Amino acid sequence: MNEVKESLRSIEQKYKLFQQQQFTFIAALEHCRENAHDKIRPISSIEQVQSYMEHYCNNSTHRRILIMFMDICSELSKLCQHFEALHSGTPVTNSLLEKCKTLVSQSNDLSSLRAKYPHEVVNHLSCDEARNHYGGVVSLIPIVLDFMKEWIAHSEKLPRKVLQHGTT
Amino acid sequence: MNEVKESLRSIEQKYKLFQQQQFTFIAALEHCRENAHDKIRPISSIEQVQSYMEHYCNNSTHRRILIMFMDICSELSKLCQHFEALHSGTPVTNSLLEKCKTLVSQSNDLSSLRAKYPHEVVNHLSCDEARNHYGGVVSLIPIVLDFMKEWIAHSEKLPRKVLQHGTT
Amino acid sequence: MREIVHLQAGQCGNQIGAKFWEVISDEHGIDPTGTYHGDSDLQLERINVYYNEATGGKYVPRAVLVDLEPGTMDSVRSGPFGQIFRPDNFVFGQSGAGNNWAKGHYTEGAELVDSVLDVVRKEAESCDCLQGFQLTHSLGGGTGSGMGTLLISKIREEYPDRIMNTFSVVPSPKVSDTVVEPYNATLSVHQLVENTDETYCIDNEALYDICFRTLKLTTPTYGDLNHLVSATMSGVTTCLRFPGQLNADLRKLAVNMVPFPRLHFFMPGFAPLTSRGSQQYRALTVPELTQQMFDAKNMMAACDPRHGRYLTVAAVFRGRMSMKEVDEQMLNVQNKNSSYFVEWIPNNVKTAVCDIPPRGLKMSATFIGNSTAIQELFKRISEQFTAMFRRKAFLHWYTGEGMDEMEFTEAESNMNDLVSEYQQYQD
Amino acid sequence: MRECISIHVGQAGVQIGNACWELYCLEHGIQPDGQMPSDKTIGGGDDSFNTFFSETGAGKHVPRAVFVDLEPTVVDEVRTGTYRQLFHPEQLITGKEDAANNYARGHYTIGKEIVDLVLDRIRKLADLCTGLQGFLIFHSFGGGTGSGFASLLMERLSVDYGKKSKLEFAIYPAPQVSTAVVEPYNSILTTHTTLEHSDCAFMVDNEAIYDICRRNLDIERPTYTNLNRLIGQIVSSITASLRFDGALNVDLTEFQTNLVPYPRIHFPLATYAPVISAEKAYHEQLSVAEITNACFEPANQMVKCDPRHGKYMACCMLYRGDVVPKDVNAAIATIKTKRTIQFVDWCPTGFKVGINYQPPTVVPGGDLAKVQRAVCMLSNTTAIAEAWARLDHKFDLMYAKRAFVHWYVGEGMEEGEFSEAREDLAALEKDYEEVGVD
Amino acid sequence: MRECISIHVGQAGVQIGNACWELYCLEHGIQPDGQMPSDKTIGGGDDSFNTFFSETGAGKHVPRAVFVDLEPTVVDEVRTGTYRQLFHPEQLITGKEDAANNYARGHYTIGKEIVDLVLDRIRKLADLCTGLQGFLIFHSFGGGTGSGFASLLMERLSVDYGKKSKLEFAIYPAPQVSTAVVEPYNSILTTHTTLEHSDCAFMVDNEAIYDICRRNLDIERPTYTNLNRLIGQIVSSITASLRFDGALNVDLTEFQTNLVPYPRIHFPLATYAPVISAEKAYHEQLSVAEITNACFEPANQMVKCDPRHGKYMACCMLYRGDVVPKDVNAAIATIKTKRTIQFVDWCPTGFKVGINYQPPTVVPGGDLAKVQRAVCMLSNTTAIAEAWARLDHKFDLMYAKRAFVHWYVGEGMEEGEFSEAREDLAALEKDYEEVGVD
Ligand SMILES: Nc1nc2c(ncn2[C@@H]2O[C@H](COP(=O)(O)OP(=O)(O)OP(=O)(O)O)[C@@H](O)[C@H]2O)c(=O)[nH]1
Ligand SMILES: Nc1nc2c(ncn2[C@@H]2O[C@H](COP(=O)(O)OP(=O)(O)OP(=O)(O)O)[C@@H](O)[C@H]2O)c(=O)[nH]1
Ligand SMILES: Nc1nc2c(ncn2[C@@H]2O[C@H](COP(=O)(O)OP(=O)(O)OP(=O)(O)O)[C@@H](O)[C@H]2O)c(=O)[nH]1
Repeated sequence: MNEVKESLRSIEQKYKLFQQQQFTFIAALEHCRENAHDKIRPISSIEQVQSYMEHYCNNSTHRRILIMFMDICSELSKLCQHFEALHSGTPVTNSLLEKCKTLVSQSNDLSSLRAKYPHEVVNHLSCDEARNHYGGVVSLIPIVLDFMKEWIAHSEKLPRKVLQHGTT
Repeated sequence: MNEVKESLRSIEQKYKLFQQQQFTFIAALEHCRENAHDKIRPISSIEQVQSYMEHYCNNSTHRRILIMFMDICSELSKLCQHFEALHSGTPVTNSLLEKCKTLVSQSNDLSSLRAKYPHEVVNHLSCDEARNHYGGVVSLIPIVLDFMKEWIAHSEKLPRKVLQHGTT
Repeated sequence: MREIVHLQAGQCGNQIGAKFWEVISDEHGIDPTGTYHGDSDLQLERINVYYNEATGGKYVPRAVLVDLEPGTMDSVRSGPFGQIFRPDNFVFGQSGAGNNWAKGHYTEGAELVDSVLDVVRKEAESCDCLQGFQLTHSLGGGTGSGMGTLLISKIREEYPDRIMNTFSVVPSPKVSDTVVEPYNATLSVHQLVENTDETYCIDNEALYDICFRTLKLTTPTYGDLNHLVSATMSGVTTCLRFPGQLNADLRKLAVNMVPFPRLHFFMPGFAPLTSRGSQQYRALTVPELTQQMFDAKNMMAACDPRHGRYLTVAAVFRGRMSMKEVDEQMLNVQNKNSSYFVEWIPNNVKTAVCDIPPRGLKMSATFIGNSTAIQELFKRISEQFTAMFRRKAFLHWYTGEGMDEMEFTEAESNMNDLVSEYQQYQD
Repeated sequence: MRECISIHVGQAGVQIGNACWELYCLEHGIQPDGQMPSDKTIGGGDDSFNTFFSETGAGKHVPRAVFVDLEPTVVDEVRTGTYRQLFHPEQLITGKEDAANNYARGHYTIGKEIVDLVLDRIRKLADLCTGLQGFLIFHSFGGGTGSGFASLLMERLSVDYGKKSKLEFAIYPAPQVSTAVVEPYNSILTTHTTLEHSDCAFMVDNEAIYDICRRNLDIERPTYTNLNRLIGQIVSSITASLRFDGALNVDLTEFQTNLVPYPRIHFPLATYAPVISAEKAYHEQLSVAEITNACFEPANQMVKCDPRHGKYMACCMLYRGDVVPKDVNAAIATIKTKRTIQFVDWCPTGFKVGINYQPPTVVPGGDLAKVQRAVCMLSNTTAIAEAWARLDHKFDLMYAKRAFVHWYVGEGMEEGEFSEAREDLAALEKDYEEVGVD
Repeated sequence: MRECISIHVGQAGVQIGNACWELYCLEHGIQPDGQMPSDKTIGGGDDSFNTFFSETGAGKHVPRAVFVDLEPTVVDEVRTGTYRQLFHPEQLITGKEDAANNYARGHYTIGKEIVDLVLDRIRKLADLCTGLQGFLIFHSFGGGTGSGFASLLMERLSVDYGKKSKLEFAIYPAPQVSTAVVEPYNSILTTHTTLEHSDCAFMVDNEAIYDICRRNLDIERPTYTNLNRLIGQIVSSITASLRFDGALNVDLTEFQTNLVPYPRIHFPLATYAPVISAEKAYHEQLSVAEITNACFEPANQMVKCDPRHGKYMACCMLYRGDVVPKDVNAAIATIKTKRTIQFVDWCPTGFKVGINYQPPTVVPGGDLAKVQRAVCMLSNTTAIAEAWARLDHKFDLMYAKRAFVHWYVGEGMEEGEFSEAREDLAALEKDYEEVGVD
């Protein structure tokens, strides 16, 4: 029943590999943006990422470092399907469930959702492109991550009443 | 599920070609028009184009450019029956269902349906022949295109509730 | 930006460059096919000092590989990393030198020099600014010595503002296989002395003894000994490649090393050498690191300087370390043997630390020493040369190519000059 | 108004500048974005920052410093750092090559083509600044690249503007430790070139810094993090009087005028008394008598010179936190009664005190203590000449053997400057001894 | 009222005029159809457009500019572009033959049969025009086909209408980059034929435009898109005085009268201060003092002439945005106090000031900044003589060997023209130095 965080630790270790790979990610992303020509937009939809990757990707990294991003956003949906059924849930766990369900989306409003300390992503981020664009795109992963670890944070305090809500 | 969008992508690559050969289609359509004498009319009905094909078409290109427009029209015509079944759909999806079903009409009114940015076709349209004629006839394809695309946009948003509405 | 392009020459260079480049590639985590696997931002950023990039994430090496016999390059290409090396950099003659210094210095060089210069200047135009070139060869190589002398003569004026780093393995003092290796090496060093700046001296007896010492595994390959030496030279390279407050540039090091121009022959030093059970039988701490690095046998280049004294020493440290340990180690060695240093300069100690661990081991180091131990070496070479020049052995080939004993006379006059030079300075 | 501008030359100075500016933004509560919370502090750049940061209507502070560095490595590290959005992009001046620790190479070969743009930075700061009381520069004598560039830049700014204050701060050449031997050369070169244009030179040494770190902070494995933090608290102490007011304010002008009896000699040493570990100050108490005993303790010094062999000229004590005049003057009276301290008979007064009520501030994740009362003791004495004695005893033999000189002559210099450097030094000692002669 | 006719000659100038009016439609919100949205603007045709566009009751705006090109290629591609419906059909003069960079070819062989048509165009523009103050000519000095046709047409408009102004703007020959060596020949021909008729001449050079682009616009792969963007922003700023109002409006006529001290020499130089990337724009502050220091920075100007080699005679600053004359005059007073900048003794003052309150406008798909205060700098100085010096020492040895002559002598010319032009430029240089000497 605990395996969600077992997967989550590998996911966050990938996120730290991305912490190494973050300036590189945007370094490729900007060359992709120049070739895709849509510079007037806050990057929230991964459709810009697909438009970036289908073409002008003649250098090894150009495919992998983009495709694992879609891979992890699919993996998080795979985890969330587990949360979807389990038990019905206390109201707080419910709210986490529904908000994460909404925020798991392709072209959503995850554009300028900057967060609180430490969330060093925007701190490490450079300049105006990162302060007018590059908002929710860099912080949405840990946002979902912490708001889903509070979901298990109440699971150990789920009483006998909540142990059987949607499992039965 | 996304097979129809896969087919579209090819359709709009052929539309990119339409950008390359659009004015030549217009010139050949003129060569049709002088011998057709239906000159006091903005073109809206493809019955006019069927009345174009059968004669004064003894030079290859005349048929070659002309015919494939009806081929893609029948292509989207085939595409609509698959949409007809799926599920009942989210209200916006249902409204797009009625829109797409309504617009398919051979002797229709699609003559002056001008569209917004960028829609460069009227921009490239030269003179008053297009300021009194040649309106929706040159971009009704993007009109179904963009709105059927924002139809499938809610497919990634579809909940478990909307997964099963008409499929059974 | 600022980069390095490498010259691989001689039949030792054949295997050595291959091993060195594959060591670098594995250190940076690229597949044998050539598509890098994203793991290290620092190395991805800093690759531009060694590799250019080709369509496909293909960080193509800027190394120029030269020899005469096609079989060696065929074997290298069939090797696990022949693909990383380009047909552009595969330049060669279609004959054999006989490992004759005179032939490889005048006869076939006369036809290959144009193309090798073409390749190196192709790369030079391709890039912006070099620190210079480093060379892998041997003075113990009949073809390496001659062709390397030719190319250094070609280039030391062509780029008079760069680093002429050289790596050369001295033939075994107990056995040199060929009998004319003393002649070849004497001529080679005669040309090298006025041209080069840096020369790393290597010997193979020491490699075998290290194998018997800590490898202890009976039967490794010459390729594995190349693995070790390539690890050493890679360690000395990484300084520029990686962050951490240490002044990295080879000129930074050299200007800090060489008291007077004629010092071009240098003794490396290396860090943890570990045996079968010593991985779990070793307490990995900076003080015992220091002890091992300045062991009496950890040296690997020529021989024990125990006869002589210490001129200059530099220690670089790869991993997560702090300043105080290396400082106190310097103090402790200074106090341990102040006598074994040379009075003309105290504090022969130079320090540099990179904060990046190696792959496989956490904290390690490298060392470079300039000491008074090469004297007995070239005294050897002087003695064999005097002996073989006494009766003029094996000289008809050289005469037929068109040389004369006069050359050897001034070359060995120069060697005696260096003899008296070292003896005066450290005596 | 009340503003000074900081230069930081050398990759040795870049990390210390980064750390100090980090500290500053911490106590100012500067969010790493560059913008304040709902509370209003921004305007035409007039608040507690207008001395150090510059936060115009855009709402983002502009630190009044420029980091010049010869190599891309650490400058691009900070160009990737956290507060880089705060940092001005091309106020982080970077070069492509090295000075190779070579004084002339760093002063002549490539300086000429960087000094112009850095002067442009200086003047484009000057136009906006008004008060411009002077400059604060993080460098070293033994600049492996910073030293020669610093010498040329100092000469240029001295000749262009000779009315403000020049404040040089350096590590000293470690007396019995040397990571490189080009330093004995470049140090004396910088000294003899700077003595006639530099205004106020202050000095530190890492060996005694670490000695403190395990004496009272008791840290067995400290780092540069702590090194930079402590030099940062030193400079914060010297800049507190500008940050705020106290009972009585003072300024760099007074610092020079009082601290300098006679010209040339402008090489005092700072000390910070309440250097102590958090647990120690947690279970002990602080006050004027003990902090004065500490600042007069002969070993808390970070320079390997002995006061008991030297002879004192100047002492300035800057108190930050809560004090009263009564007990502090009692302490200083006890001092001037005490016979161990041997000032010159020349000065009846040799004391200058400066008061701020605001206590020193701490850093999260730090290792220092809860200081409510601190004092910086900036003192000058004859004890310093031993360092130059040791350095000339080192250099005479290097010069006679003329080791390493092939490189300098090859890059294109000569011998007369290396001579006149040593006669300038000998002048320095002949001016140090007769003044200590009462 | 206020309006002018623009000329656009040269395939060098066709796309720049295209881009200029592409910009122009933005600020007025002119749709690519030719009609503004449902807000009432169509009627008698008198609003901000009435000077440049002509939107009658037919509702379609009509620019008062002439595009002339001698090759069908680019004019047909724009005649296949997106605004051709805006463009009047045959004001896009398309040519069936080329001038081969040959000034005499484009001045004798081809001009005659098209000068009549362009005259008819300009007269059927002048009838509808009422104020018609002058003409804004966009061309190129090394005109591959913009040289000879432009020369002939300027001669004809001069002879027919010598009462109104003529505004010449062209790319100066690249001082050290050569795309053609017939370029100097045709350039000197044009210069000496223009000196007596050209009213207000202004020159551009692409090298320093590129230098600015990677200096402060921070682009490593810019293009003509950006080039023409900059120049179009320049000309929009200079037309702003006619477009809108501010504190004061000054016209090309006064630009002439003041900016010209003495006849012949009417060759000043423009500059834009707030050329800067949007990132620096967002995280920096803009105001009069720094923008003026920038505008007097010697390398912010596209021409490769050294002002500290020269001496200033004229300067004109235009302020687009919201400012106060308080700081305006304060800055200019600082300027007059400054000792580096050396105006000539003859002119006590050197400024002409212009104000309009409306801040500049950005473009969709634009690389420029979010600028609020802008200044155009129209300055004239002695140093420019260096450009013609460089051209003439290019000229002399070419002339000595008489290269390419067979071309021109066969197509129908002789030596007397080039003979004249040499002492013509000699007269130019000698009066340059004569006015330089006081
Ligand atoms: N590649 C390689 N070189 C070796 C090996 N063992 C010893 N060597 C020595 O490395 C030296 C340098 O090689 P080269 O510079 O290519 O020698 P060369 O000019 O071709 O002359 P030779 O000594 O005849 O090979 C050789 O002279 C050998 O003595 C080995 O196992 N592999
Ligand atoms: N100021 C300062 N000095 C340091 C620091 N860390 C070590 N040092 C000492 O300061 C000296 C730095 O001098 P250099 O190496 O010549 O530095 P540089 O001239 O700026 O250029 P590089 O040689 O490339 O580093 C070293 O010898 C150290 O002894 C530090 O963080 N700041
Ligand atoms: N004004 C302007 N000049 C340009 C442009 N692009 C390049 N140039 C420069 O302007 C010059 C063009 O002049 P010409 O070649 O004589 O053009 P032309 O006289 O109209 O006739 P052609 O010979 O057909 O080109 C070139 O040498 C370029 O260096 C541009 O977009 N606008």
